[PDB]
Amino acid sequence: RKKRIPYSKGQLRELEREYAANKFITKDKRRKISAATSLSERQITIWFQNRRVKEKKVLAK
Amino acid sequence: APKVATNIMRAWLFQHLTHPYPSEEQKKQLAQDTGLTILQVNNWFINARRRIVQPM
DNA sequence: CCTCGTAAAACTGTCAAC
DNA sequence: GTTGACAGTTTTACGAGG
Repeated sequence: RKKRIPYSKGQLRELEREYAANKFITKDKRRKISAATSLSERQITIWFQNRRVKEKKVLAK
Repeated sequence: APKVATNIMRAWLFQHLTHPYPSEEQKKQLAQDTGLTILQVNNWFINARRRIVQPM
């Protein structure tokens, strides 16, 4: 498995702009954002998966 | 304490500000010549990042 | 991709402590 | 002042299963 290598505070800024716009990603933007952030097309596809769970975590109560 | 330990682990940090994280293979080598546990190196690096880097 | 759950790196948050 | 340490919570990254 790939070792834990968290992301720059500027990369998490690129995301959460998009996530806040749409909770889901287009294969277009799945590319467009990846190049600017130099993230893998795979990884960015995982970030939303996790980030989605987070919003259900905020559910509260 | 100890001292030189700190002086070792400060050298590695200031060497890479870019990527201030070790590979578990590197940490092993740090633990290998420190006298410190792997846990201690992890813990210290965890501190050192919030202890030092943030203003930088 | 997609919850959902499960590892394991790395973050708070605080603390007596020497 | 800040150093080392820790339970508890957050972030990364896969794999089952539908």
